[PDB]
Amino acid sequence: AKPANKLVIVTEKILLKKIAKIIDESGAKGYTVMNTGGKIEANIKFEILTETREMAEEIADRVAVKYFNDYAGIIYICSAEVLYGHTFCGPEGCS
Amino acid sequence: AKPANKLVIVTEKILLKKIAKIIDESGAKGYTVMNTGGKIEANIKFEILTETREMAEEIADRVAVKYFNDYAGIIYICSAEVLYGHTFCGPEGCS
Amino acid sequence: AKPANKLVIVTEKILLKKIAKIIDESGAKGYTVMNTGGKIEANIKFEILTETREMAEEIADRVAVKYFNDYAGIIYICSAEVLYGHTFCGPEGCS
Repeated sequence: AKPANKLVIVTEKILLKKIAKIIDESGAKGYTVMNTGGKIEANIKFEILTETREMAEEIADRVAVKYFNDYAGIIYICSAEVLYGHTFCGPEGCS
Repeated sequence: AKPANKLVIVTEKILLKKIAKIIDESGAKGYTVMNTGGKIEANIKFEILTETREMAEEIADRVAVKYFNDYAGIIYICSAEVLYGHTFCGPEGCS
Repeated sequence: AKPANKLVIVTEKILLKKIAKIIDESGAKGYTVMNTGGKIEANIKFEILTETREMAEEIADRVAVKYFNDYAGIIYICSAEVLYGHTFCGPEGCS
């Protein structure tokens, strides 16, 4: 039972590569992405689990500052506990 | 860090327009929708962030009463904090 | 307002049937599944609401032990309250 912060980013489809690049540079182990609708126009949704709150805010602050003046989008955070995940918890395990 | 209520509605694909219409009339700023499976048959999932609990229940109570006697579906709620989002937090920001 | 445990499983696409079969045998009422990306390669995401914590861990422990030595994936849990859902709450309702 390793606690975690689930960061969610919903925004326009064009930024996929731009946001994916930012997530990799933050220190996050991995992420999930999926095609969605919004209002209905096609857009994307990122889901990133992070060990610390600070890392989650670091990802949100950069994406918002860089693109949210021009492009539409929303970013929010949820509490979670990771039970299994080699990259997130390590070979040691989530215990 | 503006607190929010994440309302989730999973139900049959036919109701997309019917449920989308209800969400707009509730006072919710926007929503996300996506194609999913369930048991596997194709169905839809709505995700709505709301400022108050009452608004979330207002959306759930109407959709359930109107369609859940006939159609299959589930509605649940999650705690969240919106970090960035112009429509949800306003030009003032989520602070 | 019936409390629930939202179990989420993200893993490789091949295991869809293998994991779907396990979820059915656990005692979970139903589930949601959807095509997603991850890092970008195509993969799947399961979402299972469960009445007890023990049932959620039972599903996670079996899937992890059986496939997570070979295949990549992450499993985490979120708090939630089910407002409407005939299969989850019964004909009595979520109250």
